[PDB]
Amino acid sequence: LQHLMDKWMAM
Amino acid sequence: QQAARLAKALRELGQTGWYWGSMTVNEAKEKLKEAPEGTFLIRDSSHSDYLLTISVKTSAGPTNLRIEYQDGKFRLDSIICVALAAFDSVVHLIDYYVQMCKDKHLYLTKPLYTSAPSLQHLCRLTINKCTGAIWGLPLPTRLKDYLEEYKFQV
Amino acid sequence: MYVKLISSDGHEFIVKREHALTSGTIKAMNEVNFREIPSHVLSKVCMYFTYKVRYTSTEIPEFPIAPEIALELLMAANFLDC
Amino acid sequence: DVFLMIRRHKTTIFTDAKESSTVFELKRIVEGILKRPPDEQRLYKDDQLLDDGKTLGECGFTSQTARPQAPATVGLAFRADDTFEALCIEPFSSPPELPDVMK
Repeated sequence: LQHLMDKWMAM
Repeated sequence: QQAARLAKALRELGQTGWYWGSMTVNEAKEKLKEAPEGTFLIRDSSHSDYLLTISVKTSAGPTNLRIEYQDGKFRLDSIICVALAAFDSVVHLIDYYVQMCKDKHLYLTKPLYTSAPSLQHLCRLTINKCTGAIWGLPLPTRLKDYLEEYKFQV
Repeated sequence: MYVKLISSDGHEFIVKREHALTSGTIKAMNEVNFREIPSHVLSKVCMYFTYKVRYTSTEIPEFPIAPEIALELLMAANFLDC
Repeated sequence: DVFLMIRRHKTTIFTDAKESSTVFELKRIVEGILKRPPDEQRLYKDDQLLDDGKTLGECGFTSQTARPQAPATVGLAFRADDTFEALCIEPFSSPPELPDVMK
């Protein structure tokens, strides 16, 4: 789930 | 190791078979409206500050509980909940509460599958309920490695 | 329409071809002899085929497996790729 | 729907049918698979012979009791020559002893 990886990396 | 742990957690979560991804709050409530008490799923959270949400049927209807991820640890929403246990693995968190209502806190029972799990995975689930000593089982190394990949009972 | 799957002990299980194609092994290869899968396992495999086809109203029910066959069932599932 | 296992000797047929269908229609299914006419078949629930005209519901095959994952067993006997053979079903193999760790 790369979308969730990037969401956490953003926040 | 913070990002590495979240990556491992998301691999497990994809392996659960009860992750519903971009399911909306309304879609989750509609899916659980008539489900039995304890029926649960995990989906993405629509809130900027949170990654994931547990949707669960309570005796008062479907409800949503967000999951925090901070300092490399997963825990239930601390705004709603307050000796809150922390976990490296979010599937572990779910498993913990699932076992906790097989004794006596959060009442989670049966997951809502997106589709039918593989037979291999159901066998793995069954074996995990019986022992943690996978290495002591009369099985070939390839199947022990497969068991090692998912040690949870749900 | 139907296929026959024969267990190591010679029990013959007749199941819908559509259901049987749940196994990638069977799909790749109207009788099939497994010689290494006993009937108490092959029967439950066939029940899995039925269960998987009927629930693929996603209110998928539980598929119960007795602890006494679980290890063998796992091996069979791994052999069948299902 | 009702999900059935029709069992005779070392043969087991996995099939489904409506709760509202009759014994005769199931014999017609058996005839299509095993190549024996209805009047040469007897079907049983335990020791109880099932009448061609009764519906499955009246015989005790309910959607709660005969699920995909746990089909109900229907026994089958053929008419060898004049009479009928005795209802015989060979049991499935026995599982080995559980490992200790599975306690």
